[PDB]
Amino acid sequence: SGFRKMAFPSGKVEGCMVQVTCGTTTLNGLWLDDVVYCPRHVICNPNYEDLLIRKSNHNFLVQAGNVQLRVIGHSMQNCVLKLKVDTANPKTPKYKFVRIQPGQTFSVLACYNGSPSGVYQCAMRPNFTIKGSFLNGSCGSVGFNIDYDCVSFCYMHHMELPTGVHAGTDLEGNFYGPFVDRQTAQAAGTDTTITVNVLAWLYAAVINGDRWFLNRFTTTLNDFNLVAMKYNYEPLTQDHVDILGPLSAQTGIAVLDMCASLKELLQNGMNGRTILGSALLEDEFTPFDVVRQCSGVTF
Amino acid sequence: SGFRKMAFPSGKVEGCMVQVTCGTTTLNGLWLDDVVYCPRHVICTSEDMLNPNYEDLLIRKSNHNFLVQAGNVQLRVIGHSMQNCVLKLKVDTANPKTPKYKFVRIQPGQTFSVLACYNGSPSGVYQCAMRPNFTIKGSFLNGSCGSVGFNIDYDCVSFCYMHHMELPTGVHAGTDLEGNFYGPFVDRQTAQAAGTDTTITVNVLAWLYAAVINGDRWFLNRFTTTLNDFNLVAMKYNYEPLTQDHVDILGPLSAQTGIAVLDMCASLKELLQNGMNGRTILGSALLEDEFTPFDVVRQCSGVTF
Ligand SMILES: Cn1ncc2cncc(NC(=O)[C@@H]3CN(S(=O)(=O)CC4(C#N)CC4)Cc4ccc(Cl)cc43)c21
Ligand SMILES: Cn1ncc2cncc(NC(=O)[C@@H]3CN(S(=O)(=O)CC4(C#N)CC4)Cc4ccc(Cl)cc43)c21
Ligand SMILES: [Cl-]
Repeated sequence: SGFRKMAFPSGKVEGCMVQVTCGTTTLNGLWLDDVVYCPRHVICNPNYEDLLIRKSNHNFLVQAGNVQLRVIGHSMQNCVLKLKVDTANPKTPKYKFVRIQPGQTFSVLACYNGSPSGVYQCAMRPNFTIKGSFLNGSCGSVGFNIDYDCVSFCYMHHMELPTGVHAGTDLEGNFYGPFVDRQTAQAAGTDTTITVNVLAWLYAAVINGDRWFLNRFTTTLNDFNLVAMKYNYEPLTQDHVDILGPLSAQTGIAVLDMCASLKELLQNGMNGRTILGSALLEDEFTPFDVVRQCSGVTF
Repeated sequence: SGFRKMAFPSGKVEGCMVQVTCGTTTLNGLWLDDVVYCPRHVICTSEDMLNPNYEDLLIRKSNHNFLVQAGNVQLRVIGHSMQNCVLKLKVDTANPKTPKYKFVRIQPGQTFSVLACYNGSPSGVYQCAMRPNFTIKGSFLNGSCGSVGFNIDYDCVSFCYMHHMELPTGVHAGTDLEGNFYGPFVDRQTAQAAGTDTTITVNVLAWLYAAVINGDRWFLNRFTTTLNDFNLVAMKYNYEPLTQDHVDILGPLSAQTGIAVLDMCASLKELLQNGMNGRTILGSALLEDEFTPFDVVRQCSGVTF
């Protein structure tokens, strides 16, 4: 029993974290095989190819624990800088670079000076920002999932927006959202609630004995989406309904039956009650996270 | 900016997790140097649990009855002894991944990271607190016994908890790494129940200071309170008494934000009376008690917004 916001074990990622210094700027890098990946803003209206062309390999100081790594090459790929080093990381895990979609969750290993300080779980918001916890020096910190024994890197931290939310790129340097890596006026768009995730969390509550919100009613998908659009909830698609199939079979509650519970919660509130110790509807657990935590899958 | 429930990186602990099997029971063990630590109930059957006589069950076991597995490698058990509710298995190989470590016994209100494991394999990491009734609100399924709780301030791992059981309310009970239980619990399937749980007052106050540091002040008021009047009100909402030690401990956060501890207590009294009125504090509609004053100082910036 119990339901916690759970992150993946971070050990395979800790063995990849390094410190990258260029002039007065210091941030984090991801050392995989003989390449260190880091935000290209470490070299800083920027003209990144012009700033990069005047740098030599010896201008980039890379530190792995107490050892200095020797930079033998450098190149850019979108908003990520790739530093070729002389030594392959002996701790390189089996890995892939994957681009995630809004609604998908991942673990963040927050780092300062190439040293990991914490691990937390979060979700890519529909507005492409993440509600992270980052201070100055956290740029280059990464987001990941573990599938079997392979680390799938999906996020690299680059910046904080004026509302305190965060923006970054996949490991190929492409930003999530309409953001750019420069000091200019940027703002997160209006956000929405991840509907398929709230439904998954309602199923997790039912699995844990919290059933007060269940009702005899059902709804059509179209009527649910008309209601959901009024409360700034993302539209629920037939793919989401299919994805919630296993949880629906385990608890005996049809997805559209759970949608009618969600509709009543939106129009009437919780009436002084909580669900899994929360007075708000939680949207940072995917259907897969609910199944994984309520089954004990190991890495 | 931002405020998350954050766990310590779990790598130093992952390299210590092993699987321990004794007959039909399989649980997790912590391999440090040449010793594997695990709950002594690994020697029990489900029947034995009503009234186990561990000394009698243990004397009947030999070293080769305990099967220890570290990854794909079988470790050879060369000795065994019981220390309180923990079994210590002497093995013939020292763990090369043994970090710098200490065994520490924590007090209620303290937080720690839990690396939940099944079959000696880590599945997840989460943050939690030792409740005032000595239980933890964990996320543990069958096979998670032997999973550990820890803090990693600097480069040394301080092990503070080993998981042993789930009580009927779904909450969890366990021991320090010397095998002493937290709370009046026994590793016996006898009628046991968690005492009435209370809110960790010093932690809610720390979290209200974290909201001020991150730029939120809507909940503050022009009032102050005496410590005694605060406790008289707090106890009516099932909040733990706030002691002078707690007031002293909140000193640094009080100096950083410029809000006296008893002024923050007045704001807490008012939140308990009024609720939040549709507002949130650090993205939460409930008052959060699983962040200590030390966690707030570690996670937050030294410059108030
Ligand atoms: C400085 N700082 N504080 C916290 C924090 C967390 N993550 C990243 C940070 N850094 C950035 O985001 C940097 C610096 N900044 S800034 O304006 O100082 C950031 C700010 C805002 N809004 C918090 C005050 C400009 C900028 C522009 C582009 C890119 Cl790619 C990076 C950056 C963090
Ligand atoms: C079986 N199980 N499911 C989840 C879980 C989490 N942690 C520990 C577990 N195991 C125990 O707690 C065991 C077995 N049980 S039990 O009755 O099956 C526990 C239960 C309840 N209530 C969850 C179903 C008795 C008991 C008594 C004392 C000690 Cl030391 C160990 C144990 C977990
Ligand atoms: Cl303590």
